[PDB]
Amino acid sequence: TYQEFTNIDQAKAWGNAQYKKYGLSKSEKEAIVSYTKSASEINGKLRQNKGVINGFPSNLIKQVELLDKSFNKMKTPENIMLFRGDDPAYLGTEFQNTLLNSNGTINKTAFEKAKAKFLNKDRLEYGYISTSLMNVSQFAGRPIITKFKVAKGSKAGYIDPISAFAGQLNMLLPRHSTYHIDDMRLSSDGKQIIITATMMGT
Ligand SMILES: NC(=O)c1ccc[n+]([C@@H]2O[C@H](COP(=O)([O-])OP(=O)(O)OC[C@H]3O[C@@H](n4cnc5c(N)ncnc54)[C@H](O)[C@@H]3O)[C@@H](O)[C@H]2O)c1
Repeated sequence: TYQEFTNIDQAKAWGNAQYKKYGLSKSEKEAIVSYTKSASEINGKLRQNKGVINGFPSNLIKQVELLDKSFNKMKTPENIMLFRGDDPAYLGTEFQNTLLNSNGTINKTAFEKAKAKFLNKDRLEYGYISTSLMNVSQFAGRPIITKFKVAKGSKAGYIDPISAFAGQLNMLLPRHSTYHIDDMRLSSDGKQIIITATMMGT
């Protein structure tokens, strides 16, 4: 199965053990601390351009190339579960202002439709994907939590040390990854959607 971390201290210690062996260059370091400052713009942008880079500003082509190069030194030694909060727009423009009932919970119709659109499908992401070793308090409050199951040996780095705001168990997966949506259910208390997905690599 997949190591789901449950203790904040073994998680931070396990990240630390991984980070010390990376042997990253100082320019790859600068490129990451950058990435965590303006993550959404960069993904926001890469989405609209369907991953093709050849024609961007020089600042970004040198940045994105370095980010992709980092992942040669950053690999997980075991199957691992990573987490992520998301807002409604993540499901599509038709879910942006329909997904939440006024009382803060999920609309039962909106969820069924989303369930149908996405259950048992693959999904391709052009942005990098930012995740966390546990369901940290910074993002656990968004209406959509995703658990990713990530196979031993995959590209995945603990970039918490070189991140703008640290102590948030920050992991990064590479751009242009693909994943398959296994489950989509409502939480116990009805205010969330818990999605479960397997990283198909890429
Ligand atoms: N959200 C998390 O689980 C998480 C985990 C660890 C670190 N971080 C940190 O937070 C910052 C990045 O947060 P982020 O992950 O929200 O940025 P993001 O680039 O992944 O997405 C930005 C916003 O757009 C939405 N979105 C994602 N895909 C979309 C799509 N295809 N169409 C329309 N909207 C879409 C997301 O729900 C999010 O609200 C960085 O500082 C990063 O280090 C976030």
